[PDB]
Amino acid sequence: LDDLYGTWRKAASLKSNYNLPMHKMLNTDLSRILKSPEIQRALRAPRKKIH
Amino acid sequence: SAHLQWMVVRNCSSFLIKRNKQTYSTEPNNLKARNSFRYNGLIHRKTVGVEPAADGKGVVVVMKRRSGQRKPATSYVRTTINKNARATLSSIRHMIRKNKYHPDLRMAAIRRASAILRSQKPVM
Amino acid sequence: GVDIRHNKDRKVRRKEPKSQDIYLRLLVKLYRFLARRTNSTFNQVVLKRLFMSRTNRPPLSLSRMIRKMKLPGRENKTAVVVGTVTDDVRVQEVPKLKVCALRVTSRARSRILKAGGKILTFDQLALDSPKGRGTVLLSGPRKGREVYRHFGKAPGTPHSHTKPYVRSKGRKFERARGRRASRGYKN
Amino acid sequence: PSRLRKTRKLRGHVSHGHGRIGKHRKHPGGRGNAGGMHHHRINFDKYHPGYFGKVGMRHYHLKRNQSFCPTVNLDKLWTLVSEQTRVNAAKNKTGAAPIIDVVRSGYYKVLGKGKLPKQPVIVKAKFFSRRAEEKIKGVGGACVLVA
Amino acid sequence: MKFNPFVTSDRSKNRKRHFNAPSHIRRKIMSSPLSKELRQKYNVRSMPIRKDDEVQVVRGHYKGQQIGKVVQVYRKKYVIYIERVQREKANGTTVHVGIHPSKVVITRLKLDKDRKKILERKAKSRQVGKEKGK
Amino acid sequence: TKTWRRWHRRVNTTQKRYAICSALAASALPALVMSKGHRIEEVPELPLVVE
Amino acid sequence: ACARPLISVYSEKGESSGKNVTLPAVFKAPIRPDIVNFVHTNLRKNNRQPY
Amino acid sequence: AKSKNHTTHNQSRKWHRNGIKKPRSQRYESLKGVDPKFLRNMRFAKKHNKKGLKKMQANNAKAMAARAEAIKALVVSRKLHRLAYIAHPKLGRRARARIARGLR
RNA sequence: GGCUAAAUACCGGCACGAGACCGAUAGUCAACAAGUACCGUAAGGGAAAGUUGAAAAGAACUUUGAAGAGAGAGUUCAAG
RNA sequence: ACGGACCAAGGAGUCUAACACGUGCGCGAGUCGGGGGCUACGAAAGCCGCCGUGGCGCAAUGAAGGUGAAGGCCGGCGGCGCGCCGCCGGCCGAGGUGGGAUCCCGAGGCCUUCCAGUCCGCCGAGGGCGCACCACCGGCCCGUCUCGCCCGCCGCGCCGG
RNA sequence: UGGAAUGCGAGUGCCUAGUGGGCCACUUUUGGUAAGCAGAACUGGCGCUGCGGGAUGAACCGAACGCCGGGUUAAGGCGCC
RNA sequence: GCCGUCGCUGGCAGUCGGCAGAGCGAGAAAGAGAGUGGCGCGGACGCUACGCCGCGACGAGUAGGAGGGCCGCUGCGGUG
Ligand SMILES: [Mg+2]
Ligand SMILES: [Mg+2]
Ligand SMILES: [Mg+2]
Ligand SMILES: [Mg+2]
Ligand SMILES: [Mg+2]
Ligand SMILES: [Mg+2]
Ligand SMILES: [Mg+2]
Ligand SMILES: [Mg+2]
Ligand SMILES: [Mg+2]
Ligand SMILES: [Mg+2]
Ligand SMILES: [Mg+2]
Ligand SMILES: [Mg+2]
Ligand SMILES: [Mg+2]
Ligand SMILES: [Mg+2]
Ligand SMILES: [Mg+2]
Ligand SMILES: [Mg+2]
Ligand SMILES: [Mg+2]
Ligand SMILES: [Mg+2]
Ligand SMILES: [Mg+2]
Ligand SMILES: [Mg+2]
Ligand SMILES: [Mg+2]
Ligand SMILES: [Mg+2]
Ligand SMILES: [Mg+2]
Ligand SMILES: [Mg+2]
Ligand SMILES: [Mg+2]
Ligand SMILES: [Mg+2]
Ligand SMILES: [Mg+2]
Ligand SMILES: [Mg+2]
Ligand SMILES: [Mg+2]
Repeated sequence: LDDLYGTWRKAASLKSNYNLPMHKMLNTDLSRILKSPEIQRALRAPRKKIH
Repeated sequence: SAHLQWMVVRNCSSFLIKRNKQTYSTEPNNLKARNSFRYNGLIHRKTVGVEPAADGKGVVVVMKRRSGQRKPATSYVRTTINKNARATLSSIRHMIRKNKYHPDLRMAAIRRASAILRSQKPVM
Repeated sequence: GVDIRHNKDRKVRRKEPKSQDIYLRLLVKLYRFLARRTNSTFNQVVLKRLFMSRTNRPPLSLSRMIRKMKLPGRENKTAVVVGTVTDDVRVQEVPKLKVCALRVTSRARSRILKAGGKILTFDQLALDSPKGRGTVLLSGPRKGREVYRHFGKAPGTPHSHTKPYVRSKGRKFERARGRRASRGYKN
Repeated sequence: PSRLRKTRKLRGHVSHGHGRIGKHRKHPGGRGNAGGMHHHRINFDKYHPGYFGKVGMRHYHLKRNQSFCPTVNLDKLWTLVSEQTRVNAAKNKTGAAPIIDVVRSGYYKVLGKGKLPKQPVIVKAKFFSRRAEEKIKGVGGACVLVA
Repeated sequence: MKFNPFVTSDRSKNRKRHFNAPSHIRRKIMSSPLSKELRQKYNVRSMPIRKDDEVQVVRGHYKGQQIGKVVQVYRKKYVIYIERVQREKANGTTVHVGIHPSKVVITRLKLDKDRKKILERKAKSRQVGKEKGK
Repeated sequence: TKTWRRWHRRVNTTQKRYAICSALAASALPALVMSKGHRIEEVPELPLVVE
Repeated sequence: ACARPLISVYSEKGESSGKNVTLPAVFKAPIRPDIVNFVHTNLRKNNRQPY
Repeated sequence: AKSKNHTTHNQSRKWHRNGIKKPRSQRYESLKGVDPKFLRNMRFAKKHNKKGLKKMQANNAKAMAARAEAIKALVVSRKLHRLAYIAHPKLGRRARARIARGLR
């Protein structure tokens, strides 16, 4: 499978010029992203009262 | 990842069932059986299931261990609780709280382990 | 009854992206959260651009990103784009750049990494600087598409340098009457 | 996909999207480009100006390969050779000048639009432009001709 | 699956080659299994049914352990008439009820000088297939 | 109905390869296989390789 | 992500052998169900016969 | 076959359905139409405006240094007026504390 | 003045295989004794028409009536 | 004013080519094997790069012969009479003005007994770099006109610039 | 001290069906003795539009429409229908 | 009162629980900030975020346009 498609740094060997498609986002765990102190600190307090 | 394969499973699953303006789900370890990210029993890294015991009495609890994630055979652990209606509903509660294991599912697990006891008492 | 007119009641902005891919529909979830839960009008612009069609977010060239990041003052900032970062083969020197875009062509990843710059993603950016402090929003040329050359005043009209739709261009393709001051007239 | 088309919402409306007063007749303007001079003159003048008439000389037996001349600009001239030739000429110190053969890449004429990097070159090409040659002298370099 | 590009997997073409089959082909079509007492003797699973064979019905209303002689092979109807499989018409006269050869097992062949050739043929190609496998 | 209807479609090679890599990256996820319907509750490991 | 595990070849008796293989990089490419579908509903128009 | 010949009846309402809008008033209007000789001398003026730059700074920085010796040479009732001061969230914080302590 | 295979075409002919096609007012006009019956003096025009049941086991026999027709009886899982 | 006794079934914006815009997707100054070749479903799928020929895009303009897309300051030399002209050797370098999302600095300030007192944050007078885009003015390429003065050399000319 | 009042978020770009027989009314108005006639101007309607009134009614008076309960009106009315 | 559209380019990932402390509706740009010196193991619902929730205003329509149909018909690849 690596000689056919191959990692993102080593091209495909059996095909002429093919590298695995790149990723539009790496850490796809937006739960871990969202409850992270980096982002958690930069938020206003939730306005969770119903009027 | 969880949100990825939920954005893949939200509409083109095989357990998804859509009729009569309702949309439930038949996943193995989905409790409340309804199609949602929170209660889906296959997407997350740690799930909880509460099935009826294979014999007449008891309730089996199926936790999904963390270490084995791509090994379906050695992924789930199962514990049969054949006790009274209250000790089992304090054992599931401890299993979830004291372990801090997917804690937003606890009241769902109690309500299900009560539905099983109720569907395993002698009928009238 | 009230005498209002409902001609313009329905605002036509994009409420969400038209694509159905799930690595974009998750970015749009994260940025809609940041947009509503922060008071930074950066996240709101990133979200509003994540909605836009593939013709409203055009590609950027590496050279235009050079000359837009060489402007005095904006050093050690991260160049944010919402479209793609194409290569620009007619530039010889590349500095180190912190960048965050949706796509970077496989011959611009090479140049940027051999230079020594970073190529972040929108999740990496959202973790580095949530409110987007230290950033430089960019967007490629929108009138670059050949389509915008046929738009405007119709051709055959005094001082309307608008391109017509012609099968081919040549000696005998719309060059005779409405163009020659000799044969008829010209505008 | 017919199930996506517009004739699936047009079932039950009498005129099928085409008008009650003015029907959808067959050819109510003539067929094709008819009336280019009579009743479609505002359109053939607002949108296709210069469509009517003659201009210039004819050329009977035109052969499109006597006049073959694909051009390459100076901006992407340095893209014809590899990268370890431009940087090898950067690190070079004996003044040697790399030979960029253009007709070997597939262009005959060299037009000079872009800037050049400060290093000598020897541009072999078939036809040169005045400015393309001045931008090469002003950087130091030779414009070889090849028939 | 079948890979021979010259055989017809179509439905209506087999349902037409069946009904418009010539008689000599309908003879093979109307084959019938051998009983497990002649099977372990001859090494043969089925045989084209002949007229004077003793047979026993296994499927239908007339399925039982009664054995009967095949009275006639009505190859045009794809059926046979056996000795005591019959019925009473309204008036009283009796008619032979036709049985399909596939629902009936043979218990005593009528060995000719030709049914011996067919048996030894099947046995031959069966030991050849057993040596082809083992 | 005529016989010069456009029956066949052509796809970009890099997009057939994107689809192949996306149909292989999705075969190593217990959820995306147990949701297609397969009964793999006892498979010892998903990328099931044999000698 | 970037961490490529080490799958274990399973002997023909079901039990895991000693051989291991590092998960090829194809099993981390982006999952694009829309691309997969668009490619499938175009490539299977090609095996169709005229009528 | 006589048909109605001309009318303007609905026209004054079609005109206003999309409004009648004055043209787009921009600053820096175009210079097309101006007489050739004048616009040729204005182009010769722009072409040489740079010729007096190094003399223009010598005066801009001059009057900007002089800006120093310019500027550094010069350098309804008592009731509802006291209540509108006690009731200030910031300015009245101490007149409010003086009352809170008042009941001890 | 002359000859010359291969690559090329094929809604006729023989023999085949297939189908995201139609399924008896559709699909060939024609699933059937169909270019038949029929019309026209001729050239030509040209249809409608598939389905008992697993098997005819296709209602013996009794009875009214001249008969068609009934009333019983019987066959069938069912004569609904 | 016209069609309509009743009921059943059938019954009308279809497909191909071209074009334009909008939209989704992949790659992106490239892009595409559609033709050809190699390896039951499969007449499918995969592959070819010294199969990318070729199409479209990357340059326009002229009927054509043809031509074909920033410059500035600096000395030094010749010429005209302090500037310019040409000529060699330097360094600087791809316009500007107005509006302009966004981003950057930040005077001052965001309380708990009282002052000094740092780090973290946030608000903010005022000041900036300015995306895209729009208006305007310059600049550059080809055709054309007007007025001019000079430079080039294997062919000095109805030559070239 | 954003240099009158009152009100109101604006600006811009593509692609585009249908239409290109009209008619009526207040007021002005041309031909004609005039016409439910021919022809114009301004505004409002009918056409494309129900509802209450005018007994009835394309155009008149009121008033413009999601489905409902209570209350109050417009224009018209209140011997009986 | 109920249904729907439009607008708020509105709110909700904070379900932050014995590793706990349950708040951001209040007239007034910004921290319930850090440090530096003078027993009983307990707590409803939610969240298919293409989801859920809260506020107001609005609701005619031929020709025509657009959207949404868990409206319907027949076949194809999957899946129940
Ligand atoms: Mg209303
Ligand atoms: Mg309609
Ligand atoms: Mg009609
Ligand atoms: Mg239409
Ligand atoms: Mg028309
Ligand atoms: Mg038409
Ligand atoms: Mg005429
Ligand atoms: Mg086949
Ligand atoms: Mg029929
Ligand atoms: Mg029929
Ligand atoms: Mg039928
Ligand atoms: Mg027929
Ligand atoms: Mg019929
Ligand atoms: Mg008529
Ligand atoms: Mg009639
Ligand atoms: Mg019908
Ligand atoms: Mg068009
Ligand atoms: Mg397009
Ligand atoms: Mg072409
Ligand atoms: Mg008219
Ligand atoms: Mg008309
Ligand atoms: Mg008239
Ligand atoms: Mg009139
Ligand atoms: Mg009407
Ligand atoms: Mg009408
Ligand atoms: Mg109207
Ligand atoms: Mg009305
Ligand atoms: Mg009246
Ligand atoms: Mg409505």
